[PDB]
Amino acid sequence: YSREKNQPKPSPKRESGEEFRMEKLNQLWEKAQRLHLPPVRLAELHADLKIQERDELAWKKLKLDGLDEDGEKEARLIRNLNVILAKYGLDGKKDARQVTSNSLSGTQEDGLDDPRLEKLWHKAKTSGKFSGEELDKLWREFLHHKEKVHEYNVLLETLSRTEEIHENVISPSDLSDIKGSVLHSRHTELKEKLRSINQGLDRLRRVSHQGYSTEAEFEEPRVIDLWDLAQSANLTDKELEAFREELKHFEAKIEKHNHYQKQLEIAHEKLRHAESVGDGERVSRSREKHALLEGRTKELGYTVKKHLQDLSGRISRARHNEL
Repeated sequence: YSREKNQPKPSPKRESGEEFRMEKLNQLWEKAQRLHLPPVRLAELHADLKIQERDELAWKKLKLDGLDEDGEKEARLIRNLNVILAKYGLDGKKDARQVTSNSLSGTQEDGLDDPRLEKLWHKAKTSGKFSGEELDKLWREFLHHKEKVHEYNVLLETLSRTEEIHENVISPSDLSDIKGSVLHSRHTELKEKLRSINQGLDRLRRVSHQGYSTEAEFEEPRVIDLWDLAQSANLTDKELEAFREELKHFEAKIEKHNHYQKQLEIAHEKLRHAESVGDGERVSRSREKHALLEGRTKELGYTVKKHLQDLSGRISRARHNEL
């Protein structure tokens, strides 16, 4: 006899009401309504709002027809908009975007003149034999640092004056006696990137004084490099084509390993932490692709290793049998 077969199926819904025809009048009205205001204020308010809608509407229309000359119309709608806003306190503060960007330097220093330069250049050139590609690279970043550092500095020092200009000469002021608001973020940013670059160059120094040769046979220290140049190592079409395809597969393999390596670490952290969520949702798939990626990662490394010993003990000489 027991049969609580719930036949009924409750499914009630609410009912909206577009009192206006604009997101503005909507968000606004709804806002005020949520804020709750006196009956007199609501009445006079709602009315005023209506008048505004009539003005803006009639405005856009007249604008399309081309009648707003004195511009007093658009100015009245805008003036009333801000006025009413600032009045009820619905104004607040509008933002302002501004940018000009820049990109032009070139520069061109001598070379090994200032001891600061010859110091490092000779440091590596002698500390080992970093003469040519190693030294060239050092310079790539060394001179690149000189131009980028004094360039950014010139910019920060350029804007710094962009406050006490007078087509004459800046007045006593480390950073133009400002009221703290502008130029602050510009000079700060300049110091952030320039200081960061400064630290970078400092590392370069420690590299030449500490980054001395030690170990390297995974990335592209000398291997992938010797292979890349191998093209100039007096080769032959056949031997080449073979070395080309082989390399492509290699460079592609190692490269991928690197990509999966970084993504693996990032995912690993996000995962390990995702497991602490305390619920279990993406832990499954996460752990899946996680272990998987790790697997292909290790396998890749092993591959690069084998191919490394081979391609290496092979490249050299480079007989006619392709090799």
